[PDB]
Amino acid sequence: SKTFQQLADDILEALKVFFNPANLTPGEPVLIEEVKFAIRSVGGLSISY
Amino acid sequence: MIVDEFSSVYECLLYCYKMVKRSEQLNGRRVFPILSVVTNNNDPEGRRRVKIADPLFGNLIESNWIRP
Amino acid sequence: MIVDEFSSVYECLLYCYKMVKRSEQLNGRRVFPILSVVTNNNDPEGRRRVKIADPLFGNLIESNWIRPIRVSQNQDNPLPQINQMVIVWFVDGDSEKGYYLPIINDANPSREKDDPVNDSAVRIEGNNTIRIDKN
Amino acid sequence: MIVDEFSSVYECLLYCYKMVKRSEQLNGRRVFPILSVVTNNNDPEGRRRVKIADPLFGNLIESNWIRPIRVSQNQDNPLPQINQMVIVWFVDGDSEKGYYLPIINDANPSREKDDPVNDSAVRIEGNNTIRIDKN
Amino acid sequence: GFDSSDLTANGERFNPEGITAAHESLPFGTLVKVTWAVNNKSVVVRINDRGAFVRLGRQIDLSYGAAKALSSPGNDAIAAGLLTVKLEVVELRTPIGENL
Amino acid sequence: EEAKKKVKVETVQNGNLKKTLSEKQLIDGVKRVTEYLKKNISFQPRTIQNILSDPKSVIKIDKDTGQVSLFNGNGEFAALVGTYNGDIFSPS
Amino acid sequence: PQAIAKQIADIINSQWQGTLTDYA
Amino acid sequence: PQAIAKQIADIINSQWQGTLTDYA
Amino acid sequence: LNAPQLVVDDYEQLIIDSLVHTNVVSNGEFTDLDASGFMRPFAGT
Amino acid sequence: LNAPQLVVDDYEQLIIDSLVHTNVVSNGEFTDLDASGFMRPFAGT
Amino acid sequence: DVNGNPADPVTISTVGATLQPRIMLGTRLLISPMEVLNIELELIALSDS
Amino acid sequence: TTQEFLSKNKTIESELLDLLIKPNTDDSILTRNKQAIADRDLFDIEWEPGQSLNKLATEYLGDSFAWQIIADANGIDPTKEIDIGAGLKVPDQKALENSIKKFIVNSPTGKQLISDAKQSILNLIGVGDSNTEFSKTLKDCIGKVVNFSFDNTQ
Amino acid sequence: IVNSPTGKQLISDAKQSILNLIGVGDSNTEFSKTLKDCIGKVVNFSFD
Amino acid sequence: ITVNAKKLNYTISVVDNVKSLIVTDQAQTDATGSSQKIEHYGGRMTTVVDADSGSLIKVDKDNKREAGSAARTFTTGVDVPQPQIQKQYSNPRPEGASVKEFQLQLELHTSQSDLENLTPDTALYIENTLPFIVGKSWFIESVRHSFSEGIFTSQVSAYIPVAPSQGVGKLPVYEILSY
Amino acid sequence: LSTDFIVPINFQVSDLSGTLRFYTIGNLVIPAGATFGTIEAIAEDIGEKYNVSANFIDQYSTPLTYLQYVTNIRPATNGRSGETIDNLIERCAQIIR
Amino acid sequence: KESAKNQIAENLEKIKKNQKELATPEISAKGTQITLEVSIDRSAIAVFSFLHTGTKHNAIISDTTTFTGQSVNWVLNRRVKNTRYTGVTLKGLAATITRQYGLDLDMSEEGEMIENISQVSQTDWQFLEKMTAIQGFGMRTVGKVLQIYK
Amino acid sequence: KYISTSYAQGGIDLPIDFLENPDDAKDTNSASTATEVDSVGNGTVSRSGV
Repeated sequence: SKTFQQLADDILEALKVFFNPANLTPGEPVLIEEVKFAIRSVGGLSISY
Repeated sequence: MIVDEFSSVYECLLYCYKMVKRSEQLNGRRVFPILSVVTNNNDPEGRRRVKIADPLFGNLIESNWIRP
Repeated sequence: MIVDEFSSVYECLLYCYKMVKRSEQLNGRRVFPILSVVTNNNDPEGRRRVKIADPLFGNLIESNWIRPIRVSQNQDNPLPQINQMVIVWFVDGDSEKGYYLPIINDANPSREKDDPVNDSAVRIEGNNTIRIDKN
Repeated sequence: MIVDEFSSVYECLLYCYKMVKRSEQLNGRRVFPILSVVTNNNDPEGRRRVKIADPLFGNLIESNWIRPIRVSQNQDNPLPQINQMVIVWFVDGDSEKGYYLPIINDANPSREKDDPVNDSAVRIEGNNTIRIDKN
Repeated sequence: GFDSSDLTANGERFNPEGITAAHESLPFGTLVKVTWAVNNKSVVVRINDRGAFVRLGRQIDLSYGAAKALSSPGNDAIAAGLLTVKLEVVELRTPIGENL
Repeated sequence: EEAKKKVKVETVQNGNLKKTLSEKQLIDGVKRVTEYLKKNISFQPRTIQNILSDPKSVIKIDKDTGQVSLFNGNGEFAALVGTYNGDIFSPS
Repeated sequence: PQAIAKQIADIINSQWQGTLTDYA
Repeated sequence: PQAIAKQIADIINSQWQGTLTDYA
Repeated sequence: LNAPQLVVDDYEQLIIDSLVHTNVVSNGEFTDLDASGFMRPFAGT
Repeated sequence: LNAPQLVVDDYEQLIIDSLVHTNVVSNGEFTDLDASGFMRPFAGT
Repeated sequence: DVNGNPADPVTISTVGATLQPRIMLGTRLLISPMEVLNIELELIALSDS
Repeated sequence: TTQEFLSKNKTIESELLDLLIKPNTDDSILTRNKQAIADRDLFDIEWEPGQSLNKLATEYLGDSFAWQIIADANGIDPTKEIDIGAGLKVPDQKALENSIKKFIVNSPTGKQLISDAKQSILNLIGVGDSNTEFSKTLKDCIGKVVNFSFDNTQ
Repeated sequence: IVNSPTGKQLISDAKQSILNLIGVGDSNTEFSKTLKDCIGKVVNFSFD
Repeated sequence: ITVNAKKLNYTISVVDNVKSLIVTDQAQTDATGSSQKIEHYGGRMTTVVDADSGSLIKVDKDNKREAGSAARTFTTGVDVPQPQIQKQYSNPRPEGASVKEFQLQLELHTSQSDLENLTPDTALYIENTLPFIVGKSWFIESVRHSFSEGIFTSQVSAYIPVAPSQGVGKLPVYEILSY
Repeated sequence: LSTDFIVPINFQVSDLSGTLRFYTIGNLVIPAGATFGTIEAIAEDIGEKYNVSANFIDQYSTPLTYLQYVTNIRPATNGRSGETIDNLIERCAQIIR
Repeated sequence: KESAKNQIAENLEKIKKNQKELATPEISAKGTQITLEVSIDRSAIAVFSFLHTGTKHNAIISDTTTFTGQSVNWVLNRRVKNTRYTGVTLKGLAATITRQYGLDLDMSEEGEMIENISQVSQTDWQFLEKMTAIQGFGMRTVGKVLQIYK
Repeated sequence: KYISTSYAQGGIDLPIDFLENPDDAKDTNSASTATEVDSVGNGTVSRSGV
């Protein structure tokens, strides 16, 4: 449903939003499930690994 | 446009109105080349420029640097 | 026509009517000489003409061929190089009849001299050929 | 004066009556440089002046003596020959004050060069005299 | 692997049968006369590509058609992989005639 | 005076509606459009469901003509679904 | 009003033809 | 008629003098 | 943000708009818009 | 292509043209076009 | 193709993509470029001037 | 070489030509009479002995050939017999669309008919238009063709 | 008078009821203001 | 010449002591007006050539408005460039407060306050009139006070402006003498 | 060139005579360093008189900087002044079946 | 001089670029169309089209608003241009100029082929006027279409 | 109606893309594909450009 370039741009933008220091609490562990959810919230893809 | 001998005053004026633009642009300009006397040829910048005494200012004031 | 202080609206209008003709002729002409950058100097006709980028057209459109001026008849001096600045006159104010002469700029700097006024410094980047029929 | 769209007939007439002075001055003048053919180059006064056949007078009437232009002060380069074309400027636009410079035509063609841009080709049909006071 | 699908540095599709060459430093559109010393035959090529292999002392790389244009009866340019050639620059000109 | 004149004139049915949609009417129109699209997703063209699956895709309702359109994440025009006037949404 | 506005053009126009003819 | 043509001409003349001395 | 205005700015405008809406609903049939019409008393009240 | 129009745009024009035709056919001898003329009732009918 | 030559494989693929949702399920669609036979004509004729 | 293709379900390329049949109602013989006039401009009259559409057109409308206007008002065949005491709707002359032919008297062809003056050479909607997509919104609401000002002047 | 980077503007102030009553029918406001608020007809909506 | 330069403001009303109000608007065009008028507009020599390097620099934003759809083949300027005045900075952009977007002719009965407070240094505010005139500062172009008999008459011409390294490289060798 | 070059949309080209005139479909962007590239053009008017052979269009009216030459690498085709009635009938019937 | 030449060349490349002003946002109903349908005896209606360009209004008592509109040639005479044309006929030049504004061209005669000419500080209407006058042609405007005739 | 005018802003009132048309594509740039090469064999090969 999206081109590879569009998917990559969307995922990169979503991750840059996720890893904003305003959206991160210092000293708190990064949860891989949360990262995968942030990636999937882009849409148009299915995470394998 | 072509303003003939069968034209009205308003059109005579309008023709002048549109065609006087070039004359307006000529105001405060120098239309023709001039003849002048070189008074200074020592250019501090080494750009081979000279200063002149143009008849317009009657040698009362000095001019700008003039390039070769 | 001495249009003095005591004048009617019609006398002033007549003065304007009889006088705007030179300015009308000036419309669509080039009154003053211009400064331009040489962009092409390969003249296929062998007439030593160059193409310029005049500021009027903002380097958007290419101009016409512009013919050289010499001080002597049988002198063929070196042409301006690409990106060098020249001064251009327009015969009869026509944009298509242009005649150029190079000036001292920075792409065209001044040569080193002991006396900048009296000394003559000349450099030729190609061959130099002088022929003298008499002594 | 900013004579904008909301302007009265009298404001427009006043604007025309003030900006037409340059056009009045240009009347009976010579605004642009001209191209002319040299018809006489024997100057009795020894001032290296030439006579031209300018297109304005259609070769009916002879013109006034036209004074030369040189690049440096103490060079007296060869004069244009008869029937050669020159470019003429008129100082203050006066037809009686003309100054010329040779151009490249066919009566004055281009000299043969290996590279037309950098090489210099010069021919003198008379004597060549160069005197240098310093080294 | 150089076929009509490749793009030359000129931005044009590569024509192997054309009289073209890739030069290390010449501007595109420059016309270079290449003279083969074996048969003293010269062909003018148009520099359009820039060349992929650099090697050593390799100023020019002719196309297949340009190399074929150098062949003469009894001398096949394609037969010899490397050609010892002379390179010159040519330009459109007006012929020099008698002064008139 | 203008309202009854505009009522007398038959509506164009291809341009501006006689009644311009208000904000609450726009909310109700987006509700109806979303309902229809969620009901008819399987019959939607491949192009339409491709953009509908995008979380950054927007619908755009014309306030004066009632036209509803689909725009993808890039903001370029993708497709048109129908028209919403004051009361009913008509798919196209 | 418009009749006289026009009559005025006719006048001004003819007055300015008079000036054209009045001058060398 | 001619009386008023002249009056109008004179009005125009004085109106123009107004403008001449109205502008800096 | 700025608080929304709660009252309607123009109520006769609301009545006229409700009457134009009757025509929209009826697709060019309910054209009556004066007080003598059937819908105007209800809409105004 | 576009559908032809079956009706005539102006039938009075048709009557007039039939009367100019009464003149053309007779070589400028039939020049009466008013209702009192002979052929106008026939052409109008 | 539209130019009168045997089809460009890009046009072949476009045709296949266009016709894929329109063929009967289970059947196979094969697409290959056409062939051209050259015709050489020789005419001997009498004219009426 | 021949490419193999198997049955798909929904492609973008098929949706480029999925459109093939259009049920439009554009000018045609069956769409001439799109607009019908309500009772606000019709008179309900009874059919009496000695009545004809010619008399109704002459009496009410004043033009003998205007009878078609009456016929389209009722959708009846004039050649079929109308019963006596049957209600006909005669349009009134005061509230009617004028049937005056529109022309451009100065055209490259000299004179030509126009039906709307909007699909003609007088439209002027695209003249001097700087696309922008902001001028388009102002075209839609008010039809602003040219701007009035172009100066930067800040 | 209110000051703005554009320029001075005369501004009416009253209780909002009187403001609505005076501007009833939108007679006081200039047509440019009305056209300004309808310039953005196409309104971005979100889809779920 | 700024959009906010009239320090004191004076407000009049149409219902009182006003005899005639004519408001006009026009579309900008380079066909009419003077060369200075089109210079104040977008027309200007954006492209100029410096007489030293010859880099052919640009001094202002182009402005190709209502000129055509090409915008890449023409320049929309004048032939004569503006005279540059500053040492290094370019000539300032047209103020825009000298540009008229509306013209107002106000002929009205003169009063004392209409005599002292009606000067071209004040900002005019006309009330009880058309909505686009109400609430806007009108710049007075000129005021005229005529007196033909006991009556005093005033003519006001006003308008609205559309307006908002470690060191040098090389130096000659010096000699330093401790003293 | 050191920068990307743009031949603008609606760029007029013609043959030697200047009677047949074509206009470019869109903007043509020649990338930096590249010199010679391509774009589609459409005739000024309909008609079969605009179907011309290759290498027939070589003039452009507006002299653009750094632009040297233009040509057509294809013979212009599909210039038509209206299709036949029979072809329209076939097209209509095919829609039905 | 070798570095200065490179600097000049790169500045010449950089100056040719899209660096113009954006479109002015002006919300108004001013510049609309002025259509006129006029008849004298109700036998036929003559239709004309103009573009609104000015307005006048007297507020005091007498309620009078005067609208003014002009032909589409006013669009061609709005902005002063500087451009050059080479190797184009009169019809081709007129066609390009009209396409720049979305106008239609009506010109049966092709006209002569202009080989080299420059438009120096002239509006498109003025340049077209000069080109048509020098070739013995004249222009006329009806609605949207401009026609050039001998 | 026909004299009143209002002016919006480039970014404050509208998106900037509302005031530009797609036909006039902005001048982009890219790495030059014509960089002269030194086949001498002493140092890097790219000479022109950046």
